[PDB]
Amino acid sequence: YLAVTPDYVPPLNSHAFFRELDIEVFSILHCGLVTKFILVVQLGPPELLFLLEDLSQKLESMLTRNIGFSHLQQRSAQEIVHCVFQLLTPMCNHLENIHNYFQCLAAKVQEYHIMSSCYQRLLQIFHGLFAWSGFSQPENQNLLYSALHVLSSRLKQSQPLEELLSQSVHYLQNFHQSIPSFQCALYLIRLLMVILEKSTASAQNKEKIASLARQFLCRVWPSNISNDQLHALLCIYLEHTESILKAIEEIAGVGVPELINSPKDASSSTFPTLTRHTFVVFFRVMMAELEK
Repeated sequence: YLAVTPDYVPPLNSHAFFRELDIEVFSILHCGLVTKFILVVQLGPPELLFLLEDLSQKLESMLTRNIGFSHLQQRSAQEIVHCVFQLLTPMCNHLENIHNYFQCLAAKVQEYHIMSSCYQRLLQIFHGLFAWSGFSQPENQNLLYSALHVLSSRLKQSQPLEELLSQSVHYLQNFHQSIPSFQCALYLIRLLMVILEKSTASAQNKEKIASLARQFLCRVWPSNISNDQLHALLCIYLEHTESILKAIEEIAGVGVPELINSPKDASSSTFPTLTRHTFVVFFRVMMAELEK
């Protein structure tokens, strides 16, 4: 009905018109996820996307105008972060199920996008929770330790903080092969950055960030990639690589000549994300990073 209705003012930007959902609604995320294909009343992909989209919007409002969030602003930021803390266990189960769903696709279309969108929403919520200004304070370090312990225990279960981050990043980095879209990869790589920022040792942390970032750049993403997202990933790869100068030689001295020899509607063999439409992004990042 909205398509055939150009101009219409709903009686009293969906958040400004729909009734706000309470923070206790997301307690039903404990229900398991059931997918019709490639796998009582149980949670489905379209219903999971609805809950995740609302939860991601709520966190983005405060952790990262007042219409549609009036009941949310009454609660404190710490309490909402505390509320999402108990949601880690159901989201990780949802996250793992989406991981397995995409892995089983190695061997319909409409349900594919919803599943990918759910996978995008979870990483945004995961990134938003850990990338909170409150974790810099010492009072919430116990909560941060508790949140990491949930992530670490997903593989094997008073551990020291260092291995808690090491296990959590390793568990999260295991999701890279199942990433279905460029946006999810950027959220995954940015989620690793904020968690690794807590660790004091950054000698090898930059290498795993840069190695994963290069793998995302060299991956043949099915066709969708925006220049702003590509610009963000290129900055991450260049700022974290071992030799920023040597990396610029590889892209400019190897990738660009390959693009020239390739036909007009093609891409570089070493960097499939580098095409004639994305050269401006690659050129702008390399020049700006070289100047820095």
